[PDB]
Amino acid sequence: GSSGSSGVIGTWDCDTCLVQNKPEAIKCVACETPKPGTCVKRALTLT
Ligand SMILES: [Zn+2]
Repeated sequence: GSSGSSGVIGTWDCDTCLVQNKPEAIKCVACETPKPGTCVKRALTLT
């Protein structure tokens, strides 16, 4: 919400290789790095 919002888009931009990966892939394809954020935001109630 405020103080920095999380990309509300689908695909996520990697940090190591900085490659474009689908929101379905749990990990990257180039560097094969595990997506950050252990907890799933979904947990909370949608708008
Ligand atoms: Zn990567």
